[PDB]
Amino acid sequence: RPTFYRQELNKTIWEVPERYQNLSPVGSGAYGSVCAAFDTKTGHRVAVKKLSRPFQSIIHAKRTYRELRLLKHMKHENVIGLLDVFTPARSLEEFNDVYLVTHLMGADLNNIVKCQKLTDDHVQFLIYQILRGLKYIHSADIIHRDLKPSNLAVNEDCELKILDFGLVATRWYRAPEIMLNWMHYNQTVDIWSVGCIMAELLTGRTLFPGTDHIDQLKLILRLVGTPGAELLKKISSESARNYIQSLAQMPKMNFANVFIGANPLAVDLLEKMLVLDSDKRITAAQALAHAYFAQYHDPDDEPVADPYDQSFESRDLLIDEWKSLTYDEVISFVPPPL
Ligand SMILES: Nc1c(C(=O)NCc2ccc(C(=O)N[C@@H](CCC3CCCCC3)C(=O)NCc3ccncc3)cc2)cnn1-c1ccccc1
Repeated sequence: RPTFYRQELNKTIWEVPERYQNLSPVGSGAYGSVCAAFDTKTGHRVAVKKLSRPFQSIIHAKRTYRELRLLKHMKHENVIGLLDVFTPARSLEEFNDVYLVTHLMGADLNNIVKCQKLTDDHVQFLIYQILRGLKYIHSADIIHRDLKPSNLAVNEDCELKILDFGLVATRWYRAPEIMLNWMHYNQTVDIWSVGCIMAELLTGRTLFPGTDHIDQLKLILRLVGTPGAELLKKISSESARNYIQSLAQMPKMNFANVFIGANPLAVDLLEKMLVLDSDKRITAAQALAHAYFAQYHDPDDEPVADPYDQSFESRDLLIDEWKSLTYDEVISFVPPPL
């Protein structure tokens, strides 16, 4: 058990092993309570996240457990990974704080798109990496559900990782089938988000900047057109079905006339991602084989994930139970090799 030291960073206490030096807060809140730090074991910059009030309620406790289970699972070049997880607590009794250590990324894609206009080469490589990360996440029956430019981070080498900073509107990147509340949705909600992201990388503009869930739905249908009988037949919600069918019909736009001057291959992939019918939307694994990625695509180098035990998601437990389970996960953690 290493030696810890204490300090106070922007109205927050931090008790970290001495191996982590020069803690410097980052993102002024956008990422949570996160410090850049120098890791003396590796000689690399890292990010250290202190969980806020991790065991305040059953719901915080379950969220804390979930985040640690997800981070301990992710072992892929295009998904954030756990370098370390620690607590200053010597016992389960004293256990009240959780610190997660990850790679420090250079910039989020929101800052990249807002600051820079991207080339087709850079779009190919960034979307290839998102899809490669998604293939991996999806193979474990994990759905991100929150994909947006601020949840993607890039290094100066253009190496991309998928993250989720939690709480640029999520709304703008969200699949129409999980816009009005209901349970008919698959992993391809994430492929819709990737389409919205790729559009914004290609054009410099939010594709669908809805002011609310109704506006958002109107902006989507204006590009992809109102559903035919085929898709209408699969909408269980009378109230959603009444809303959609209450709209004046709208044709599917020719995407080549919307994304004028884009690589036609980019336009073809976008057509395959921004399909209203989530049963007909391209999967991550399918998208990686698209002729848009010919330069990057290597079927022997697009790994899937080990299975992930999500069975806790259905469980209703007490704070102290979720806390004990989280403590177990802290103790059993095996760092990745240096
Ligand atoms: N700010 C940072 C860091 C940093 O902050 N690292 C710590 C960290 C800890 C956890 C997570 C995280 O993603 N936790 C994910 C789980 C893993 C996911 C699972 C799905 C697939 C993706 C991975 C998570 O549960 N969130 C909490 C949450 C999500 C949704 N609703 C509510 C709460 C991300 C980062 C590193 N680099 N940078 C950086 C620096 C400069 C510019 C841009 C970025």
